[PDB]
Amino acid sequence: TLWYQTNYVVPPETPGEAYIIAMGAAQDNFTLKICKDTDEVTQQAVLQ
Amino acid sequence: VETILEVNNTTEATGLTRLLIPVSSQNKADELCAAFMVDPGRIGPWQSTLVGQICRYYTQWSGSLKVTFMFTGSFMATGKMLVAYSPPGSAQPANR
Amino acid sequence: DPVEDIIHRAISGATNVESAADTTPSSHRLETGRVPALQAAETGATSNATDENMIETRCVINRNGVLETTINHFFSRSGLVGVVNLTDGGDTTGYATWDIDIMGFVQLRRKCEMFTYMRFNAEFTFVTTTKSGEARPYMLQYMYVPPGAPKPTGRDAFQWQTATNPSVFVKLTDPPAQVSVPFMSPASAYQWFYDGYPTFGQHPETSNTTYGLCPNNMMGTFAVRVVSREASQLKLQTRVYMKLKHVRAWVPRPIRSQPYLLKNFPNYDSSKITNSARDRSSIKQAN
Amino acid sequence: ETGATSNATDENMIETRCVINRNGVLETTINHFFSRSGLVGVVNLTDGG
Amino acid sequence: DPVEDIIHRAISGATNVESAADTTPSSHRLETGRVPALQAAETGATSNATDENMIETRCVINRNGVLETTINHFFSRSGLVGVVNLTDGGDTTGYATWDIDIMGFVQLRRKCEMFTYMRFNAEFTFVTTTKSGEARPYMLQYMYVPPGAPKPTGRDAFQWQTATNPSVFVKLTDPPAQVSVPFMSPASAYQWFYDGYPTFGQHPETSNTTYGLCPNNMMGTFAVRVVSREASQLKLQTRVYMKLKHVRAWVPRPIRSQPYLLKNFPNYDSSKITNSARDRSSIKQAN
Amino acid sequence: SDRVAQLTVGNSSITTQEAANIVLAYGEWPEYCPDTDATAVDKPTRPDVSVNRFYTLDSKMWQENSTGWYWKFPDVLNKTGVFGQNAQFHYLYRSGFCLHVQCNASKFHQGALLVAVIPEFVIAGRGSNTKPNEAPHPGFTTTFPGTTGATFHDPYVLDSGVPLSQALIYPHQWVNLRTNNCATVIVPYINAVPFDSAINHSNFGLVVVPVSPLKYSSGATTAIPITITIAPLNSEFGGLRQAVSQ
Amino acid sequence: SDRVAQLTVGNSSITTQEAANIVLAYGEWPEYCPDTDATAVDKPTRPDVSVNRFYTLDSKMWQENSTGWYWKFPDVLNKTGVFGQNAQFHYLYRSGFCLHVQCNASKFHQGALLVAVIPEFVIAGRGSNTKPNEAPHPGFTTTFPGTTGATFHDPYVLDSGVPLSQALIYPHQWVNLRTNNCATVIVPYINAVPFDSAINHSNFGLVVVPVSPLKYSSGATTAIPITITIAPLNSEFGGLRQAVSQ
Ligand SMILES: CCCCCCCCCCCCC/C=C/[C@H](O)[C@H](N)CO
Ligand SMILES: CCCCCCCCCCCCC/C=C/[C@H](O)[C@H](N)CO
Repeated sequence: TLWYQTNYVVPPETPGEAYIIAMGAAQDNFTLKICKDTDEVTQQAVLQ
Repeated sequence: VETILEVNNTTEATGLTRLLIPVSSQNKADELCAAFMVDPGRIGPWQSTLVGQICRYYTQWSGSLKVTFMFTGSFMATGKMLVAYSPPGSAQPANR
Repeated sequence: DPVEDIIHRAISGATNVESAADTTPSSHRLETGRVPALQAAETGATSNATDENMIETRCVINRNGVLETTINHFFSRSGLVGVVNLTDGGDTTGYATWDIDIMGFVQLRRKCEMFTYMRFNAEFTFVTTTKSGEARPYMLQYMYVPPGAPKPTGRDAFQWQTATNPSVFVKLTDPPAQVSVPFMSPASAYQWFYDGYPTFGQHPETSNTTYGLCPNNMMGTFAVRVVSREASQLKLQTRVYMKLKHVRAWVPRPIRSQPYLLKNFPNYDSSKITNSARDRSSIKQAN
Repeated sequence: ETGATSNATDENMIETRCVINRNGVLETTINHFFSRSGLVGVVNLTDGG
Repeated sequence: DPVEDIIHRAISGATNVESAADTTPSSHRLETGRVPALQAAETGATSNATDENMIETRCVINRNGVLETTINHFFSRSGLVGVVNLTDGGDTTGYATWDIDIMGFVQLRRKCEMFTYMRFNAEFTFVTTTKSGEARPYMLQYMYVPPGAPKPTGRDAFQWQTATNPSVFVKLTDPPAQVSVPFMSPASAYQWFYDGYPTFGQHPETSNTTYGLCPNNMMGTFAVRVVSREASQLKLQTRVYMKLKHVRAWVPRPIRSQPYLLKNFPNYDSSKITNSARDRSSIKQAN
Repeated sequence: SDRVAQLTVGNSSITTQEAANIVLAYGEWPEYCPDTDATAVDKPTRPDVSVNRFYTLDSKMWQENSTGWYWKFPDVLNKTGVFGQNAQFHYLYRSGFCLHVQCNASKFHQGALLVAVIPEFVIAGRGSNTKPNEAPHPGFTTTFPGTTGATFHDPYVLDSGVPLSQALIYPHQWVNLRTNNCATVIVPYINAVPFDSAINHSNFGLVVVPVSPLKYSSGATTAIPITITIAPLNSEFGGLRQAVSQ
Repeated sequence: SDRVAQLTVGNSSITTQEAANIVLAYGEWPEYCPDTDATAVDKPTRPDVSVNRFYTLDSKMWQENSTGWYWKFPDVLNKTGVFGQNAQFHYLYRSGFCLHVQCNASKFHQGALLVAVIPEFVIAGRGSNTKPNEAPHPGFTTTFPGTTGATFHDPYVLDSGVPLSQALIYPHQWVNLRTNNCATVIVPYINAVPFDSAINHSNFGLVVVPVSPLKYSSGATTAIPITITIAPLNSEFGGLRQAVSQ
């Protein structure tokens, strides 16, 4: 979760609404196993 | 390698606004900006990451993950945020 | 050094024994306060009274082999863990799916349930035939579907391309198909008894069906079809045998006394309790 | 902004124990990732038509 | 070794300084990025800017003594901690009792309250006289009554036998009586401010009078009579002075700004707040 | 010499006159998790004296017809003591238990109880229904009875469909009224994983089943309570978060 | 280099851009009680990561007329976290605190807060009555306000009848909106006794008093919250018993 610790303060004549971009990755202890076939893509028929 | 992670989904934001999450001056203190579950293989934010797509070719995963937040606001804006990770056993916290 | 209190084995050991134990000659003893016969069963330790102490024995050098009783030769025998029925001609259908559980039925289940924890590899063998027992030169496909992989939705589905999921193509007249499987659990051992719930939250006292289930034992799905574009008209049955090899076992426990009512649950019927024994005529007459 | 990913590790962020990790990294090599066969084409032949 | 994580100073030091600091000759500096004048008061550290850095100074070897400012010479001065009124002739009466508190009134209280913790010995002096100031050859008894000892219930009470309780017999015309007292606290230091309650349990929001009291500061009672079987007719007043010696002090704190309303409590009247300063005419005119 | 004995852990102590030795389950002591076996990377907390100590539960009154009782250990202690509070605030748990059962009786009483520590003890549903959807399942409060414990319906099968005669294959001790008045067993932490959640999972159960029934003569004391004392031993916790009791 | 900084304790971490150094009160670090200074003979428990860590309390909204606030530390944390549970089950307590105060604002805002750690801070009654029996006493909830904190009536005397100008004789730090956005102070355990009860006694208070008031221009952000973060550091507990919260 991402919470406001204090507040978002801005001087006068400056935009009062901003954006945080979020990001993700792994570290050197991250591993995987048991390779399977992914479900993200489907095909209805042969691709001409 | 870090990859763009989508948090804002909803029915709105159209194409590229899904990548951004808003921060703005809050009247009531101690307010929740955003949340999401950190399972990379689960449908959700991590599908947009390239770590989340590569862990869908694999059944199991083990290791530490890192999440990076970059603030695109103006130079003259200030603030402090609290980002917290809660191990399982309950739904998301109600208050910080 | 500034504070002192912050400044701070097992019992037995395993002996390699190739053959059964021998016997050494003993003679009568008459004296006091040496009594191998009297034991205390309350201590929880079994009687250490031996042959040589109780009566007079001769010198016997025993050549009988102990090997056949190791757990690794005890599970070396293959058994039937599941049987899946495939009819390609009936209606649409076209494929068969079998979720992998070796608790499917009895003989092999009753063996594996005398240990709480087992780590091992496996070897699956697929014996396929017609309902009539006859063999015909049709090709079959056996695809393994790990947890989270999308299941086949039909005979023509793209699921069967198998760029990742391992498959076995074998004709029906050929010898059975056989493969080796590693130890795939996310934990360090399989466990046949899990006392607990897979998730947090409320647990109703009406339907508890979540109880007892261990996710670490879910290996996913095994699917089978017959490879053609047009639907063949035949009925087909696939028996699955598995050897169990490179096995390790922990914390043994008692065998099942009662008939198994359910596949995943150790339920029994309390009116029918079998009293494992055979009835007799009084006591003090043996057969 | 620099284009380099975060080099922040576990040991620096919070207190960790001593963990000697035996998990294998082998199965993720590109040479085991493509070792699996797949269907690249299917051709229909009718000799009688 | 089996598990690693179970396997696991100050800042400054005190310098003995017998005399005040000297001054060393300095000259003009013109260069960049060396600025003893600019300080940051936000850091919580006081300005380290010295004389020699700010302007040009001569060589001054300072002989002024620093001794008189030690805390051990600062409390070496005796003060009046209590005064007890004894009338032997009025009605029955016959004795006077004074519970020992050195917060009784101001000057000495205001000194001792600039430290939170003080450990020290004490020396009490008893100046006794008539209401008229005159002295008369009557003998008096000063008995100290430690916490839990039974208090005198009358002039003839057996409490005054003093087989244990230390006493002082002195005639009224003689020089004052003087005794040394050790450090009697059950704790390791006296504390003039205790934030907390002596007991557990409920704490009403109407009358909190239990709040603030530290039991470790309760030294018991000091009693006084005049020794005769028949009641003398006179009025008498006993002033108690105490030197405070072998003193140690910890965690200093600010002085009292406001007049003391109560003996045991740091109460003030919020309408009368004094604004410790003297009023002035605007600013930018100094007297 | 061997009969008499005294334990101690934390600020609690137990003394016994008539005890018969001590059972150490599977010939291993409780230990902290070694670095090689560990997985979770956070630094676990090791409270020691605040957690490890003897806790006494409410007493069971043993009557001539009594059928036996059972408990689940990382259950009974979840709502009691400081051990229970660490268990609700932490996602991960490991520890062994030192266990002590106590039943007094006169030299004129007779009977025997079977005390046994039976890992991964899974109670079962009682009924003849073979259909999985309509089949009975044994409640929540029957599975995790808590401090108050639960009683067997039919102890002969141990509610598990398994013969009680073979229960001696588990770390076990008899308390026989003519021999000893108490039974003691130390259990190292066993599981397929280095740590496991305390509130979800129950490592092992305890079973006190009156094999030979309770018998005495008129005029003797009728009320014969049974009391169990359990010491979480060599405890560890990890995965700190807000309190979840259920 | 000196401006930027990061703390860490337990599983919690704090980062600051604009911070100004760090205050270490009275030039000493928190320590465990040495063998010579100890008195109570029981073995104290040292939970470490479960207790020692940063706890964030609810935020105070600082307004142009704000008069300041205060807290009592072995109070605010008695009902929250695992630290609070050890405090209710144990009769004895010792620890130091690492303290962090946080107030953001723009370069167009101006003002200053005085953060101070003032040991044995004893609030006083407000009234002119000199008679001890009828004299006012400052409530229970004003003395131990708990997590929510309490506000000064007249900060100039600090409610103690003592001048605020001299409050700089206490470990203290300014947070000045033009200079730094946060203040940090580490406090070793101080008291006249090696251990002391957590629920009865409050070792020290914290005082955030707006010396120079809060001022800005129309169009700027009005809401300026103040947040405090406290880490019980190098903790110890003893005298285990049943839970007493009051
Ligand atoms: C081409 C098909 C190959 C199939 C490979 C699958 C092997 C599965 C691993 C061995 C079996 C694991 C043990 C089974 C657990 C239990 O039966 C249930 N999951 C629990 O009721
Ligand atoms: C013959 C009479 C001798 C009297 C000896 C008594 C000496 C008492 C010890 C020194 C005084 C201790 C400090 C006093 C504490 C405070 O005044 C109050 N107890 C707290 O309000």
